[PDB]
Amino acid sequence: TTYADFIASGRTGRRNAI
Amino acid sequence: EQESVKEFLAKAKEEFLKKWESPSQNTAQLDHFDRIKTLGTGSFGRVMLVKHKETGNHYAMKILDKQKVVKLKQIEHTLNEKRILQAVNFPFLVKLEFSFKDNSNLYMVMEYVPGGEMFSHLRRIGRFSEPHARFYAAQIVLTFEYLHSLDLIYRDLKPENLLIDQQGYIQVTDFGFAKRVKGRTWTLCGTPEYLAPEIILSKGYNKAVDWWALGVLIYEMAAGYPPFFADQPIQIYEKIVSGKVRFPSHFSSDLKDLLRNLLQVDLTKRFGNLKNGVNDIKNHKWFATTDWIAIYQRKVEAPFIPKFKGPGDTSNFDDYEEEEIRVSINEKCGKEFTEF
Ligand SMILES: CNS(=O)(=O)c1cccc2cnccc12
Ligand SMILES: CNS(=O)(=O)c1cccc2cnccc12
Repeated sequence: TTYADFIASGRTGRRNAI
Repeated sequence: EQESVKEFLAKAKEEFLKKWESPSQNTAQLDHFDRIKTLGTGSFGRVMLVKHKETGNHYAMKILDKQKVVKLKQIEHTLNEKRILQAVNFPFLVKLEFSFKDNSNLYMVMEYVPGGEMFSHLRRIGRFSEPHARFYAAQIVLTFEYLHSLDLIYRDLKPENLLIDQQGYIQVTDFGFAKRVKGRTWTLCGTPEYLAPEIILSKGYNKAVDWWALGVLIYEMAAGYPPFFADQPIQIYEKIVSGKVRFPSHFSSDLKDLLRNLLQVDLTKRFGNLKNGVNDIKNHKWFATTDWIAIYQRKVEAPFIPKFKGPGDTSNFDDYEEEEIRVSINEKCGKEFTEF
């Protein structure tokens, strides 16, 4: 599922500005 | 018979311009506060819970290291941040209460919002219902209508920057990329998941990037994940520019329609950026149940009230490693930050 792919990704924590 | 939005915004612009033209400066000092705990960190600084010694009031103090700001080429952005934040006034924008600097650092003391970041609540719950997401989205729409009327672009919308107050309403923080610009600008800034295609492609861009970011936020609130995600920013950008977008099976027809119109790569077709401006968004079917007046007036019952344990409890925030605040005996970067 898309949800499962998101949760297993490396970008589920707080995202910093570039 | 209604109070005119046009007239309200005209008066608000008069008010803003007076403060924009004569900014406040040096309205407190570090030893007026006891530093308690770090509430958050970003690419450019840290925010600490502090307690004012005389009144006992708690605040959130953002601390920027002047030398780090220079090294990261954020001087003008930081001056923008403070000049804009001290001049704006809207129910969903965090209040800057004091600002000051010393030999080493810049300080922005803001109202403390103990309810925590939307980010935290969203990740924990998974996703917000459409009515919940719409309540928050309406506040952002009104906030951008206000900011854009002042020629301000915000440029860093994301749940991490949205705090939930004790009424359940949003407080927008982090004006680090906010800028007052008539016409177009070019800086590559933002957060990867929220960048509009024209930013990625190094085009001149305008306030329409904020409406794109609103589409990303609404999607993320309602889906629980952003419309364009990957393990590395470069793969995110490829998805953004494509810019194919797919929706969860539970999204309503109206939500999908709104999002296709906000997440439109073609600037000439993006909602918020057409002849009717923000009204295309406010009048969209997905917002038909939104009482815009009642939202502005904070008269709508919020979907969720954060747990209260204050006045200075931080249980709605993550823990962060603490680093001593060092103030050098020598002034650093004085000329660069004269106007702060
Ligand atoms: C976005 N979260 S934070 O960086 O910790 C933060 C920044 C600016 C003002 C704040 C006010 N109250 C709480 C946290 C605050
Ligand atoms: C002018 N009536 S108001 O409620 O005071 C209001 C103030 C600011 C923005 C608004 C946007 N839409 C509706 C009402 C709004």
